[PDB]
Amino acid sequence: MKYFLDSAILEEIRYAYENWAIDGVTTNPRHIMNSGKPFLTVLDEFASEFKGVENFPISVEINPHLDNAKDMVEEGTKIAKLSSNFVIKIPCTEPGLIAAKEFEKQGISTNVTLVFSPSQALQPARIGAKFVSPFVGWKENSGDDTYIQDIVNIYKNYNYNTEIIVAALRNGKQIVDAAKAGAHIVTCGFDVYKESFQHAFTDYGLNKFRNAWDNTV
Amino acid sequence: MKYFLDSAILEEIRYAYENWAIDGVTTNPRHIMNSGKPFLTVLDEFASEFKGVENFPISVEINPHLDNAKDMVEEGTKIAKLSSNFVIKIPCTEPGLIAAKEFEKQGISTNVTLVFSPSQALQPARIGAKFVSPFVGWKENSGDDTYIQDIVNIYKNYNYNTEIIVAALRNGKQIVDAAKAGAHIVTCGFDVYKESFQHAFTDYGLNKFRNAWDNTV
Amino acid sequence: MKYFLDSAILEEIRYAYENWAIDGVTTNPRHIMNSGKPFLTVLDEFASEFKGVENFPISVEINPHLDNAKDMVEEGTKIAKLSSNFVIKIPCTEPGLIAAKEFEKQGISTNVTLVFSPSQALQPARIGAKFVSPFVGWKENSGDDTYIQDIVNIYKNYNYNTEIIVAALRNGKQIVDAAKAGAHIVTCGFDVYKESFQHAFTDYGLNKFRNAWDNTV
Amino acid sequence: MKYFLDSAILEEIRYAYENWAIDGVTTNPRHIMNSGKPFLTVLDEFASEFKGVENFPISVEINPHLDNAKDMVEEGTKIAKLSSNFVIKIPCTEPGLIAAKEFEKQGISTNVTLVFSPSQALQPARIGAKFVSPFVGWKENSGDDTYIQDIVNIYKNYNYNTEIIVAALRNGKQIVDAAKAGAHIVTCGFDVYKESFQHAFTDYGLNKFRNAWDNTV
Amino acid sequence: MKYFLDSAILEEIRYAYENWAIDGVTTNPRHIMNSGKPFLTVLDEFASEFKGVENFPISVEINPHLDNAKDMVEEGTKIAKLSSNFVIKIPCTEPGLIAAKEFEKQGISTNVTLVFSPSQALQPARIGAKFVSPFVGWKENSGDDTYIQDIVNIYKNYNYNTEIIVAALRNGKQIVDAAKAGAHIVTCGFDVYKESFQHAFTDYGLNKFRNAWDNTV
Amino acid sequence: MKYFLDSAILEEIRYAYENWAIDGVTTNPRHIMNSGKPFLTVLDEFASEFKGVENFPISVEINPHLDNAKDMVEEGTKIAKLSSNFVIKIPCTEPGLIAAKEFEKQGISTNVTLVFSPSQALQPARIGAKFVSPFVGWKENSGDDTYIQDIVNIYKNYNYNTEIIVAALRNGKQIVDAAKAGAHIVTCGFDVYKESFQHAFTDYGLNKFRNAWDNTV
Amino acid sequence: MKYFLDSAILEEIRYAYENWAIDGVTTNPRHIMNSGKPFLTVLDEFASEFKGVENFPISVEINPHLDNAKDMVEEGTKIAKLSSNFVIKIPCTEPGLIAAKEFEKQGISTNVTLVFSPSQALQPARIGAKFVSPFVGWKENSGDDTYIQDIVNIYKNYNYNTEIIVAALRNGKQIVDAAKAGAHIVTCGFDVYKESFQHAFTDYGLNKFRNAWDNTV
Amino acid sequence: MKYFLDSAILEEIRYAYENWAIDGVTTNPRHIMNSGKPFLTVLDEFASEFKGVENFPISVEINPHLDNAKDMVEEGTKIAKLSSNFVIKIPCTEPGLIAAKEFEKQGISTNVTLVFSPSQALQPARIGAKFVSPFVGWKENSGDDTYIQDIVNIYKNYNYNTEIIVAALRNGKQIVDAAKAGAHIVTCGFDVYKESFQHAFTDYGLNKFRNAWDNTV
Ligand SMILES: *[C@H](CO)[C@H](O)[C@H](O)[C@@H](O)CS(=O)(=O)O
Ligand SMILES: *[C@H](CO)[C@H](O)[C@H](O)[C@@H](O)CS(=O)(=O)O
Ligand SMILES: *[C@H](CO)[C@H](O)[C@H](O)[C@@H](O)CS(=O)(=O)O
Ligand SMILES: *[C@H](CO)[C@H](O)[C@H](O)[C@@H](O)CS(=O)(=O)O
Ligand SMILES: *[C@H](CO)[C@H](O)[C@H](O)[C@@H](O)CS(=O)(=O)O
Ligand SMILES: *[C@H](CO)[C@H](O)[C@H](O)[C@@H](O)CS(=O)(=O)O
Ligand SMILES: *[C@H](CO)[C@H](O)[C@H](O)[C@@H](O)CS(=O)(=O)O
Ligand SMILES: *[C@H](CO)[C@H](O)[C@H](O)[C@@H](O)CS(=O)(=O)O
Repeated sequence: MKYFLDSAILEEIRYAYENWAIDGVTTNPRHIMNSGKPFLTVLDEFASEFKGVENFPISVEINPHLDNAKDMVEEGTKIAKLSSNFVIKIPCTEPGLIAAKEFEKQGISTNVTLVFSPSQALQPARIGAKFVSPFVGWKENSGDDTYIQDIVNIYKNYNYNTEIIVAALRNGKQIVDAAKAGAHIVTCGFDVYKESFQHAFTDYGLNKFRNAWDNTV
Repeated sequence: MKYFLDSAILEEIRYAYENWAIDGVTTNPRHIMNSGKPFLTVLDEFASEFKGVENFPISVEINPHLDNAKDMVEEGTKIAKLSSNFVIKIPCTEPGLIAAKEFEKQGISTNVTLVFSPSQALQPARIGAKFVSPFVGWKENSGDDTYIQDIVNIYKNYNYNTEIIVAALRNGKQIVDAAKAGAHIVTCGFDVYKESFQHAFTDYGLNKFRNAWDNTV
Repeated sequence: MKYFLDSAILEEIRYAYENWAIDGVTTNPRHIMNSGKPFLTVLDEFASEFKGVENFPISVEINPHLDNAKDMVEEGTKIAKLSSNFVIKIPCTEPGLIAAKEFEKQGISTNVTLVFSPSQALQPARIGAKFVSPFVGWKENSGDDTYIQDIVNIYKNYNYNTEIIVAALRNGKQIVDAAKAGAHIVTCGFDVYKESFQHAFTDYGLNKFRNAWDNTV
Repeated sequence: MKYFLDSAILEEIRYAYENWAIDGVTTNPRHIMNSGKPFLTVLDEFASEFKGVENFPISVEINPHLDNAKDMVEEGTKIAKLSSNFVIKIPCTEPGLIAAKEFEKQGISTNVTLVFSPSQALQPARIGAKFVSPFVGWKENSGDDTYIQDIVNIYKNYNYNTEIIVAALRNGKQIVDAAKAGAHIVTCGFDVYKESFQHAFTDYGLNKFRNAWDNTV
Repeated sequence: MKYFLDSAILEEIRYAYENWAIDGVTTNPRHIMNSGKPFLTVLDEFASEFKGVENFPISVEINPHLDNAKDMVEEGTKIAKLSSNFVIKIPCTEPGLIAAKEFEKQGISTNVTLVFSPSQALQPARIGAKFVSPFVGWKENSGDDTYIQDIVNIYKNYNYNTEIIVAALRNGKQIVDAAKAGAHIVTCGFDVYKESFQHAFTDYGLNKFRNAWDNTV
Repeated sequence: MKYFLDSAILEEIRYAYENWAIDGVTTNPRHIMNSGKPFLTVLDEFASEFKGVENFPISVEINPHLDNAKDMVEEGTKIAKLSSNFVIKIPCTEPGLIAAKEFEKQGISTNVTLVFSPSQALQPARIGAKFVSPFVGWKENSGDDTYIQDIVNIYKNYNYNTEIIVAALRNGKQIVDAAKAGAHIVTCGFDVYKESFQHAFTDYGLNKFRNAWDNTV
Repeated sequence: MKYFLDSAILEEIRYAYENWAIDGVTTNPRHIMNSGKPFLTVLDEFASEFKGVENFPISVEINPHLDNAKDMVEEGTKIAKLSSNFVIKIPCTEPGLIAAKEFEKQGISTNVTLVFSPSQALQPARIGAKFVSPFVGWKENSGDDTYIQDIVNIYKNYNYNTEIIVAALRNGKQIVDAAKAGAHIVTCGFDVYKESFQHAFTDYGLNKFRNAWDNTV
Repeated sequence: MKYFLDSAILEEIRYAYENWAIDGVTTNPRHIMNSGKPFLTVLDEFASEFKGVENFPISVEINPHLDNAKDMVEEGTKIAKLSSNFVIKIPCTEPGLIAAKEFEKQGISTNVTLVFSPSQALQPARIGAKFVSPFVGWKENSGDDTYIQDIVNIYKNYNYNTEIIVAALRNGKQIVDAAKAGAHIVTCGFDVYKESFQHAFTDYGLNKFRNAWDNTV
């Protein structure tokens, strides 16, 4: 079970890597905007921070305005040449799935993102995408239930190597739901991971055990 | 999981093969009528388009007026001699199942089509048919629920090699249903496959990510 | 169980009313475009065709470009003054739900349309909308399963009078699904209703009964 | 729970009425052919046999070649004028459902027969048909499972008065299935009803009780 | 919930009536054989023991060799004239169900016994039998599962007044199964009822409570 | 999945073997009576018809009046010496199970027939019977549900080699039920197998495809 | 699946071994009391009857008054020295489980009996008991449902070698329940096994087949 | 299935090890307080009692006031140097999970305790903790249901080596629940284990068997 940090802040990426053993980092144009640093700067820092680190995937989304699979393959080839840890994140669109098939044929790892149905997840798997990111939070915010188990079951039934990254996770119960389904990776913000490791009953027992220790020689 | 294009139009067969990685093509007398070209012409084009292509099955239905298993075996032998990619499509009738058994004994791949029950699907499997096409859409149009899981389970329980091609699919949710069942192949029209790759929430997120990219250096 | 004809063609509305006993008619900007007649013309014809007919709701969508609840209430008040059978169809948006609450307070029947979740369906019910149209087909085309039972159950549990019109229906099995859920109305095109009344086994039995009648004095 | 005798033989109709308390009789063009008597003769006998008997419905199918709802309404009006116990049986076709609506409007009881889906059963219910006959045996002979519970549930959910007559029953377990569903009537041949009343364990116990009676004063 | 004593011994019938509040008594030719007294003697004793007792049904089976419904109605009329508490027990056979219908029409209460299927139970209910006795033990002895819930559900769905007497019960868990189903009456031997009222954990607690009482003033 | 023809008519056994690929033939004293030929004659014909054919089991029931396991072993040894394809069919009785154990010890294949419970099926499996025939139709005719899955599951859980032959099958849906359970063989009459291969929707599609072929060059 | 005869009568042990292929014999102080012979006599007979027979376990319970694990190990060592087929049966008590652990360490096979919960069954399995006998009948007589599946599942999940002997079985349906659960052995009285092999429908079919044989040359 | 004694009393640890075959011992600051001996004394006794014993884990919780992962690693390193059987028990806190990762990297076995959710259990598993103790009793005392199966399933799905120790167990039914889930170890007090081995029906049968033994030679 892999825990990828959904963050573009290197103070949180450094902490989670040294204390929580994160297995990777996913970013989106909104996480880079909230970074406050320019996109190319965030990339240079991520490339140096994990220069030697192997098996540490760093998903980086290309220009979201790209509408042609040829323009996406040219932009994502440049970003991928900046670090061997970088995985080009492409939206699940006609030209994104065409661009993700060309990328995977050239050996550039791709993360087909913005997948909201098991039918949108199967094509990324048929073209050999390294990762497929099915989003949960967004659909829930609009009163929809969250097809995650279907994707895991389909991927397994047809022996697909594509690794599922359940995204838009907002609480540790949604981490439990992804783990109970059999999802390969779960991407979450730093605070979702911290709170998931904490429980009120752990503080209750700690107080009961701290009272006992004191009433003991 | 194989995606066969249920079309007799070579502009859609060429596109789907180069961009969607279709694994085969299924046709019926109605798809050839809608082609606007004569049957033998459509066949010559399909034979040349995929002359060398291997592992690209092209299901072609014989004369639907054929009532004798001897007349079907003579007509389907001629069609099969036109290309090594051609798979003779035979209706699930007494003389069709007798003709499909003789064909399979002579090494001519057969696709027993128009199967609407798991009892009609088991005989094609007992005679070594290469493919069995259980239809879904038709029964649904007449208010019937769609036995697909039963066929998959029976085929698996008795280790049958016949590959199930769920046919008459009209939406990507019916593609999800076939994949969740464990069907080997799903045959669908070009537009059913395009829409199955698209979602409104992908366009919503794309707009949110395009706004962020713009408010970023 | 009400069967509303999802059509803007008066040859199909007249036939379905005299032969199928349709209980109402729903239209959308795309059905009026396919009519080939101007919007106001379609309305004048519908107003005269059912001038006296009572209990025959005719859902008519207002300008889809309207972005303010004040502009929607002014446009839908004018359309509603054209016939007592007309029910203003408003999209499930912030300004649509604000405009549907003002309309319902003035006694103008409203059909809150484009609802794709049970959370989007509950607010229309809390403001006293006459109808709420949850769409099925669209979500299915994008590989999503179709929350219809949840809306029926919620509406029932909280004794809401809003009538549910399952929309975007494409086959008679989806009519069976809405009826099995307990939906009040189902809106479908003329051809979806015709095919739903037909079955191959009815033609099989008819042939067996026609052979018997002939072999009988 | 009503038990209608699916027979055109008056020796079996007379016996079942006096010993099994049958509540009605259903006939089809094939049962009249097997009678060996002309159709009008069978009708005259049925009309006299139950001249006074009230609440004894006798379903009689009109010419199966009738293709127009006007020709069906003229033929079924004549048959209905032969006895007040006669219920015109009409096939679930476009012109049959149009003819069944006109018949029911004139007060002639109709039994919409050859219904093989819950979508084909709902229209007969919307037009006020007295009876709707969903067939089971035929679909089973072709390897299909038998939607009967759906029709019962739909009819109940929407408070329909149409009475469901499960037809083509071949064994007492299928009578148990219809009764467990809540079907109003079950139509079966004389032999299906006799065997349904018998069990091997009743003959076993009878032998054990006959041995005890003998070893007792 | 009624508890009928399945016994022909008046020492056990007297005890169960005064201490367990039995609501009735069922007997079969084998229980009368095991009585050791002649049939007519057992009847005279039962008639006097409960001469005035009202609402105390005493099921008495007629000659098990009777093969004609006319001979059964003559024999059961004589037995029924011996006491107003006597209920003629008739086997679920063609002539038994014909004889049970004639008996019920003359106002003689009948208990259609030896019923081993829900199809054999429905006819007794359609003819107004006072009681129907579905047997459990026999089928279980031959490795069959015991349709009891189906009969209860059918009887309830069709508002039948016939009271179900689950028979051949051998343990209190089978009494629990009949009560959980909703059966009206359960007939069991004296020892099945005694053991059903006892539990090892009641003797365990009694010992714990007897030790406490002793260690208390 | 094996399809054995439950017939004693060699015109139907020859056809089913050459066109349907039947894997064996089962017969009972009633099938031989309906043959119209003497028992020994039917056997001589079956022995010559399949003289060389290997792996073609021909189940033949011994004298049904045999009451001793010694008399059954002497009669079934004689019948088994008439052909190597013959499998002695013995009833599931005390002396039948004793005779089936002696037969199996001498290397004579036995088919323990007339099994109506999973407890009656387990003993045949413990003594190494080659086949066990659980009957379905009979129990259904008496309103009983049909323990078939239990036998399949028990046989599998305890790794038994005995092959289950679901018998008394009357429709292709009961063939689907046996295949869904995992039964090894299904024995059915010639007409049950023919109708199981046919569907009304296959004739509907055939007509739609025959109309298209005609409106095509 | 092993069938052990729960009897201390050697006429029934000899018959069941030669005709039913019993795999072992279980006895309790009550079965030896009902034998009418002294305990040591029953043991001498059982030791000689199966002197050479290998793999024929003969469970023999030690003095039920033994309260110390040391006294049980001394008494059960003596009984075990009388025959290599003897398996010391010890009650599931504190001193019984302590005595069963010492016995199993010395290589004396033990059958921890009187187990009525899955928690009482797990300890016998943790100490390497050869057999654990969970009782069913007793709990049922006191209206309790019968944890048997839990023990089978626990034993399997933790790869325990202890073989489960479902005891206190009273009918063949309880044999079916133990086999459906996956129990290793089932111990039952001679009559429970005989009746489990018999069915009324086997006698019905036998009569139908005996009538056919007679009406045949 | 391992049974660890949740006790700090060496009279109960010695007994359970020699008679119940306990596989380990877990202690908490409250068990050491109830010991009445100083913490270091309890440790010295446990270290000598099991000096040579291998594979006998002795979980010992560090100072519950420790708030830094550096202070926990220094205190738990000292305790671990006292015996090779000692396993440092650390609370599931941010600094506890950081301290448990450092400990496991240095080869010191750790038992991450006070886990009350499957999200708090997954991180201990990702850092290679030897044991994870999910608590049940506490949550139940506050009216919460007890996620134990989820942890077992997650651990299994992702092939984690961490062994689950279900803690705060209060009865043998909660031992059955942990065993039915597939938990590796269950830690319980001495009295929970004794009562789990006892049943009232074992004392009932013992009395029935003691009466029989007496009425026997
Ligand atoms: C990439 C998917 O692999 C992104 O990081 C994703 O957008 C979302 O996970 C998060 S959020 O909605 O922006 O919070
Ligand atoms: C062949 C089956 O393998 C055909 O292509 C099939 O008819 C249907 O898939 C499609 S449709 O109803 O004609 O659309
Ligand atoms: C109104 C809803 O009440 C409309 O008629 C609706 O848009 C859809 O039902 C149909 S479609 O997708 O345009 O076919
Ligand atoms: C009328 C329906 O109400 C008929 O009697 C019906 O056809 C079938 O019930 C019977 S069969 O297939 O002809 O046996
Ligand atoms: C009457 C049914 O109402 C009888 O008493 C019945 O036979 C059985 O209940 C009992 S037994 O098998 O004879 O024990
Ligand atoms: C043998 C079983 O293996 C027989 O052929 C069997 O009796 C039945 O299958 C058929 S029927 O009831 O006689 O139709
Ligand atoms: C031994 C268990 O392995 C005995 O034989 C057991 O007591 C019971 O099986 C039977 S009964 O209750 O005494 O009938
Ligand atoms: C250690 C967990 O592995 C402890 O022994 C634990 O606290 C609890 O099991 C018990 S109690 O609540 O203190 O009884």
